[PDB]
Amino acid sequence: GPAFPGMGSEELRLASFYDWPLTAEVPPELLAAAGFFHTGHQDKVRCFFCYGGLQSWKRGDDPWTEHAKWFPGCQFLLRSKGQEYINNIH
Ligand SMILES: CN[C@@H](C)C(=O)N[C@@H]1C=CC[C@H]2SC(C)(C)[C@@H](C(=O)Nc3cc(C)nn3-c3ccccc3)N2C1=O
Ligand SMILES: [Zn+2]
Repeated sequence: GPAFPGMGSEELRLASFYDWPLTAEVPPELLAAAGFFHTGHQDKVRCFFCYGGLQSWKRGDDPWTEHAKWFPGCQFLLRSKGQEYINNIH
């Protein structure tokens, strides 16, 4: 199961970005779609399922791509995007 079941709702994850510092550079809609919620600190986010933490976001970073780069074992990512997608990013 998920590391943090309470952030399994996409709606709740998106709500967590109300004070995201990088709205234009990396959209909260995309981050939340990709399983991430804002911690509230700087630009640190975390996946509800694998608990993986990503910070230091650059403009145009794609949340799903970064999810697969760093946490390719995540089952939420596998379920959502498929193995071929993860394989191609590596
Ligand atoms: C350029 N695009 C960025 C999204 C990126 O590649 N991210 C970092 C690239 C350098 C190192 C990797 S290792 C990592 C997957 C664990 C992650 C990272 O450095 N995370 C981290 C380290 C520490 C001491 N805390 N956190 C962290 C980040 C976010 C939430 C909670 C904890 N990380 C990154 O977040
Ligand atoms: Zn994950």
